[PDB]
Amino acid sequence: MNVFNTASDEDIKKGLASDVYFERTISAIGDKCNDLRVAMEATVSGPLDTWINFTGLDEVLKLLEGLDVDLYAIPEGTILFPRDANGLPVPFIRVEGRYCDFGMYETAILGFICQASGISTKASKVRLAAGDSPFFSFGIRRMHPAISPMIDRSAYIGGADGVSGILGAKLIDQDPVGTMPHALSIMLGDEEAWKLTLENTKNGQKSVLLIDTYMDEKFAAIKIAEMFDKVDYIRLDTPSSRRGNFEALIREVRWELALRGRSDIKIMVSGGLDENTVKKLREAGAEAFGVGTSISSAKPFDFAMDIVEVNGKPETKRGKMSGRKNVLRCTSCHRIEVVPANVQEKTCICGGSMQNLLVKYLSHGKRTSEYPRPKEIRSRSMKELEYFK
Amino acid sequence: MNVFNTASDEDIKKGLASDVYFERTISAIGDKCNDLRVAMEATVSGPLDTWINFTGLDEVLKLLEGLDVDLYAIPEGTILFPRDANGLPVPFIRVEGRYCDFGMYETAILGFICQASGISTKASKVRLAAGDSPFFSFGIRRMHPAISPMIDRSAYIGGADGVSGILGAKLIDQDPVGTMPHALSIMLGDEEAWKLTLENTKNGQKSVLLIDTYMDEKFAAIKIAEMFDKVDYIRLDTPSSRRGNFEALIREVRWELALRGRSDIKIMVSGGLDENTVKKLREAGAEAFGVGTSISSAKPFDFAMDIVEVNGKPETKRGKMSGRKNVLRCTSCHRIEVVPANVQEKTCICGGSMQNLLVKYLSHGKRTSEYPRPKEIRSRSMKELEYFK
Amino acid sequence: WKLTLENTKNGQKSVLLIDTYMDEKFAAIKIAEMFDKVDYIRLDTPSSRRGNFEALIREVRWELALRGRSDIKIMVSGGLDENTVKKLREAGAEAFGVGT
Amino acid sequence: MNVFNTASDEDIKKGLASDVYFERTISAIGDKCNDLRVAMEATVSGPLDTWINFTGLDEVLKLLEGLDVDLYAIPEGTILFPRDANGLPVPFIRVEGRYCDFGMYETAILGFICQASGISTKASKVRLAAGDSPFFSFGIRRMHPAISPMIDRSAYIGGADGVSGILGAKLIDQDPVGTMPHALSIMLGDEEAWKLTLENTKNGQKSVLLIDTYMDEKFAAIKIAEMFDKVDYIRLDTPSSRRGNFEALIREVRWELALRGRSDIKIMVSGGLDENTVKKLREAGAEAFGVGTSISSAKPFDFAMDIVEVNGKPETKRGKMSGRKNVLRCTSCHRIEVVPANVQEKTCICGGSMQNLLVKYLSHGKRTSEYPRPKEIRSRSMKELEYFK
Ligand SMILES: O=P(O)(O)OC[C@H]1C[C@H](OP(=O)(O)OP(=O)(O)O)[C@H](O)[C@@H]1O
Ligand SMILES: O=P(O)(O)OC[C@H]1C[C@H](OP(=O)(O)OP(=O)(O)O)[C@H](O)[C@@H]1O
Ligand SMILES: O=P(O)(O)OC[C@H]1C[C@H](OP(=O)(O)OP(=O)(O)O)[C@H](O)[C@@H]1O
Ligand SMILES: O=P(O)(O)OC[C@H]1C[C@H](OP(=O)(O)OP(=O)(O)O)[C@H](O)[C@@H]1O
Repeated sequence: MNVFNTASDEDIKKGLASDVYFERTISAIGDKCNDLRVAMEATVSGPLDTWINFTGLDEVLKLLEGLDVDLYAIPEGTILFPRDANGLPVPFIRVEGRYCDFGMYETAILGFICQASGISTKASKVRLAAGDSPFFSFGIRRMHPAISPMIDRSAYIGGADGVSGILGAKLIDQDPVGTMPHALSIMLGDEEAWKLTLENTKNGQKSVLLIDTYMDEKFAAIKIAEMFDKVDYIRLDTPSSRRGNFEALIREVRWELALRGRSDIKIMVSGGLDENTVKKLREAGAEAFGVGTSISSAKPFDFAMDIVEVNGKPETKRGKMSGRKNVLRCTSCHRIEVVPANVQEKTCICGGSMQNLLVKYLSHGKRTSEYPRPKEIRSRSMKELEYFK
Repeated sequence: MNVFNTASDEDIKKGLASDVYFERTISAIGDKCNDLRVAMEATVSGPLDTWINFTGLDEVLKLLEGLDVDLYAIPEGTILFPRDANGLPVPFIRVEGRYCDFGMYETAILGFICQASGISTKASKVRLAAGDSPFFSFGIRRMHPAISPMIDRSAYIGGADGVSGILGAKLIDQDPVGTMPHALSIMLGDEEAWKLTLENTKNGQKSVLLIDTYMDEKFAAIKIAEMFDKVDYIRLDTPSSRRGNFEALIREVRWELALRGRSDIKIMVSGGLDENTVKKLREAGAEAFGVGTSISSAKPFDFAMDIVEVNGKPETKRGKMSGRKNVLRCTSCHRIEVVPANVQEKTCICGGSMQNLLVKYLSHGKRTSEYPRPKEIRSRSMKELEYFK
Repeated sequence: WKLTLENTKNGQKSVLLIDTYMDEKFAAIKIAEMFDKVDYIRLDTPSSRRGNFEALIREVRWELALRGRSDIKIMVSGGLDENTVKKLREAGAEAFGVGT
Repeated sequence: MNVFNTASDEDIKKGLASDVYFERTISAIGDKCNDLRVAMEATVSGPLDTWINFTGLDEVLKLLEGLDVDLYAIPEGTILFPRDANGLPVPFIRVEGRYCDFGMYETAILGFICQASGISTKASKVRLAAGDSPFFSFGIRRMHPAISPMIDRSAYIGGADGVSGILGAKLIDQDPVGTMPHALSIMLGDEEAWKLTLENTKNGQKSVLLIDTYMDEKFAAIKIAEMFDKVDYIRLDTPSSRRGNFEALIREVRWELALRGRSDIKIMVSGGLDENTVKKLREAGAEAFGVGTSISSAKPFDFAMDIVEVNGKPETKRGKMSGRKNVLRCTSCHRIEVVPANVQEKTCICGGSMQNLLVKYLSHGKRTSEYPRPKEIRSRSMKELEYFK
C-alpha cells in the first residue's frame, strides 16, 4: 500500500502479494495445519521448444529465508531444457515444510522465477548472436519502473555486457551504460550536440555519437569523419520507416568511412533488435548493439508449483509426477536425467558420471552458503551457454 | 535499494529508475537548462494492427505531480487505434516544461503506460469474447510480485469482473476472487476437500468445486451431483495433456449433469485461455472463466516519447511529426483525426462534431481534477469497448 | 533546385527532386522555407532508405501542412506497381513515375 | 523516325533514344558544362538473388566510341554475382568524361545491358540444365522483331548451341537452326510433310520430324519407325492441353521405339520450357531442346548508372557508394571484392592473387583492343559457367 500500484518488500513478505485462495485455504485447513508436511517442486509447463537460463532464485531465498523450510534448487545462470533426455519435467526448486507455513508464497515464488527466466533466456539467445561483439540492455523503459532492476540483472546474467538502468547497474556492481540521446540534437543541433557529447565522455569509456537525428546516416557519417577525429563509435537508431535495408545502409556507411581513411570508426546499432536482427547486422559490420524490448518484455516461462509429496508419501495430481527427485547431469555432455531423490549419481554413457544439480540453499530457513553476486553468476552462465553452439 | 530487486516509490520519484544517459545529458546541458522549454508527446510505435485500451496514466500523474509541468493526456480506459483515420500517430500524453526539469522521467513514464496498456488491452479482447459470462484475472503469479497490483488493476479496467490478487483487489476496491486449489485435494482428498470448500464458502458468494485433481471430469461431475446439492459451479483446470478436446469434454459433462437433473450446476474453466479459447468454450457451455498468463504477460505497446516542440517552435527528428497537437474524435462514429493544437473542434461527417480527447490533467504540476477510481474507469472502458463489436 | 525552378517553362509544373542528400522530411521543410512557387516534391527514395514509404509520405505531408504549404503536391517514383501506386496514392501521393 | 515504332542507329547515336530530362538538364548546366568532369559506374539494383552473365557491352562501345570518354567494363560473357563477397554493389562499367559530353546516353547504355544480360543469364541457367544435350533459342517471335538479333546473340553467348533467327544467326556467324512446322502437316498432311522434310534436309544436318500435329505422339512415333529409316530426331511440341505428364509420354515413346529396334531415333522437345522443365525432360529421355519465351522475355536486370566522382573528388547520392573502384577476383575460387581504384591486386586466401576484372575498353573514345566475336565470347562464358556447378 504505497504511492504507485506496487507491492512493497513488506507486502510480499507478509504474503499480501498473492491470490486470496491461499490464505483462505490455509485457514480452512485449520488445526490440521500442523500435521501437513509437504514437498513441492517447481516445473516448467511453459515453452518446451527451447532451453532456459534459470534466474530469479535469489529473490526466492530472500523471501523464504526465516521460515522452517528446506529449499533445494538449480543455481541461477544454469542453462538446460525444461524436459530431460527422456521427456521428464525438470524441477528447478523444491520446498519442504508445513504446507500452511509457506503455501501463501506460491504466487510470489513463481513470479520471481517466471518473468526473470524469460528475460535471462532471451539475453542468452542475443548473446550467442552478438558473438565477440558487445550488446547492452536498454529495455527497462518498456516495463514498469518498479521492476527495472531485476530486468537488468537477468539481462546481465543472460549475457549482456552492460546495462542502462541506474538501479540495475547498481545491483550488478557495474557502471551504467548510455549514449547521448536524440533529444540533445533536437535541442542543440547535431554539431553542438556531438561536441558536447565528445567533451563530456569521460574515464575508460568510448565516445559514441548518435547520428540519425536529422541527416542521412551516410552523409552524417562523412560529416563526422571530416569534423572530428577521436570518435570511437557511430550509433544508428534509424527510424523503422527509414530502415529500408538496415544491412545495406551499414555497409554503405562503412565503405564511405573507409574511403576517407576512417575505418577506425566502429558502428553501433539499436532499436527493435533480436538474435536474428543482431546476427545479420553483425555480419553487415555492426560491432556494438543496444537491445531492449525483445529482452525486457520477453515472454515468461510458465512455471507451476505442485505438491509432489505428502508426509513422506509420494502424492500429486493428474498431469504431474509424484515423489521428490534429483536432476542429474553428465559432467561431460551435459545430458540430463530426472530421477527419484534416492539416486544421487549415475553413470552417463560418454563422458563419465552424472551428478545432482539440485542444491540445498536453505535448511530450516537458514542459508547453507553465501549467495553469488551477479557477475559471478553471469560468469557461470557464459560457461553454461558455451554448450549451446 | 530495498530487499528484492526493485525500485521503491522513493527511487522512482528521485529518478533513480531510469537510464543514466538522461541525467548525464541534463548535466551536459548545464546553464542552458533554464532556457530549454519543450513539449514532448508520447506515441505508439508498437503494434499498429490493433486498437488499444489506454491505461497507466494514474501512475504518471502520481510521478509528475509537483513539477512545474503542464500535462495533457487521453483518459485511461479509452479505446482507440494508434493511428488516426489518416495514419497519423496518435499522442496519448503531452508534457510541457523545462527539459531538464522532467527529462529523467522518460524511462518511468513509458514504463507506466507500456506494460499496463498491453494488459488492459488484452483483457478487453477477452471481455468481448466472454460476453455476458464473467472472467477473472488470475495471472499475477506469472509476473514479479512487486507489480501484482497494477496488473490486476489494468485487467479489471480492461473488463475483468474480478481479480485474484490481494493487493490488486484492494486497489480496485472489490473483494478478491478465489476457489479451492488442487493442493487441498492432494492433501485431504476430493470428498473432504469439497466438503471443506462448501462449508467455507461465505457471503454473497457462489460455491465452486475444483474437480480435475484425481478423477475424470465426467465422473467427478456425476459423483458431485449425487453427493452434494447446493453447488453453484464446477471448475475445470484440466491438465493440457488430458485436454484432448476441451470443448467436447465440457459438453459431455453438461449432458451427464442434465441427465441427472442437475443442469443448474454451471461450468467454469481456467488454464491457458485466450479470447479465442474463451469464445469457443463459452459456445461449448462454459459460463465462468479464469484467465491469467495471456493477460498478465501480454506484450507491451512500444510507446515512445519525443520532443515535438522547442521554445514555441515546432521541432522533431526524422520519423516523428513536429508540433503540439490535439486528438479529435467524432462524438458519434468515434472517427479520430490528429490535428495541430490550434484546432479544438472540427466537423465530422456523419454524426456531428469532433471534440478533443487530450485533456489537461496537470497545470504547473497541480492536478486539475480528482482522478477517477478504478471502477469508474472500467465503467468508461466498457462503454468504450461497446464501439468495437 | 534554383536552376530547376529557373528552367521550368510553359504550361508545366515545377518539380524538385529531394532525396539526393537529405532526409525527405527535412528536405521538404527546407524547400518550403526556401522557395514559394513549387508545384511538386518528387521522391525517388533509395530502397534501402524506404523502410515504410507510406509512412514517410505522411510524415512529409504533415510537416508541410504545419508550415502552411499543403499546396505542395507529392510525386513518387522508383519500383512501382498497381499495388505500390494504389497504396502510395492512399498515403498522399498525387503523381507517379512508373517504369520497369 | 522510320516505318515501325523504333529508333534507328542514327536516332540512338544522336541521343534521340533517351529521356528528355537529360538534354534539358545539360542545357540547364550551360557554360558549366566544360568544367564538369565525372565518373559514373553502372551497378545492379535488380535481382540480387542470382548471379549474372554480363552481356551487351558491345552495343555500349559502338555507341560511346568517338566521344572523349574513357570506358572500363567487365567483359561480356563473365558470370558473377551483383554483390561481392561482402555485399558491395559490383560496378560493371565505368565512364569518365564531361558529364554533358555523354550524359544523354544513360538511357541507351542501360538499355543495352539490362535486357541483354537478363537474356544471356537465363540461357546460362538453361545451359546448366541441358547438360551435354543441345538446346536452341527459338524465342524471337515473342519480342519485337527490331531486337531479334541481339536476343539470339545473348542467348547464344548464354550457352545456346544454336539459334533460329536469320539475322541473329548472321550476327553470331552460325547457320540458323529450324525444323518443319505444324503448318506443313496441316497443309500437306503428316506423310507428305515428313517425306518433304526428309527430302529437304541437307548438309551436315540431322533430320527432325514434327509429330504432334495430328496423331498421338506414341502412335505417330511407331508409324514413323515403320515408315522411314534414316530419321535422326522426333520432335514433340505437344499442346499443353495434351501434356498431362510430358515426362511419362517421352518414356512411353522411347520404350515403344526400342521395342521396334529403333532406339537410334533421338527425342527432341520444345514449347514452354525452363531450366526446370529442361532438366526433368532430359532425365526422362529428351536429348534436344527448343527454348524460347523463357529466355527471350527473361526479366531484365535493373541496372543503374550513377555519378560516383566529380572532378577527382568522391561524390554520390544516398544509397550509392562514392569513388571510382576496381572489381578484383580470385584467379582460383573466383572470390570477388570490390575495392577503391587505387588497389590493383590483393591476396586471395586459398588459391592466390586477386586481379582486376574491370578492363579499359575505350581511351579518349578510342577502342583499346579488337572486340571479340560472339563465338569467342560464349567460349569464355562456358568456362565461366563451369564455376557454377
Ligand atoms: O527496445 P528497443 O530495442 O530500443 O526498441 C523499442 C521500440 C523502438 C524502436 O522504434 P522507434 O525508434 O521508437 O520508432 P520506429 O518504430 O518508427 O522505428 C523499435 O522499432 C521498437 O519498436
Ligand atoms: O495463467 P493461466 O491461464 O492460469 O495458465 C498458466 C499456465 C498453466 C496451465 O497449465 P498447467 O495447469 O500448469 O499444466 P499443463 O500445461 O500441463 O496444462 C496453462 O496451460 C498455462 O501454461
Ligand atoms: O523503372 P523504375 O520504376 O524507375 O525503377 C527501376 C529500378 C530502380 C529503383 O531502384 P534504385 O533507385 O535504382 O535503387 P534501389 O534499388 O536501391 O532502390 C527501383 O527500386 C527499381 O529496381
Ligand atoms: O517460346 P516457346 O518455348 O516455344 O513457347 C511459347 C508458348 C507456346 C507454347 O504453347 P502453344 O504450343 O502455343 O500452346 P499451348 O499453350 O496450348 O501449349 C508454350 O506453352 C508457351 O506458352
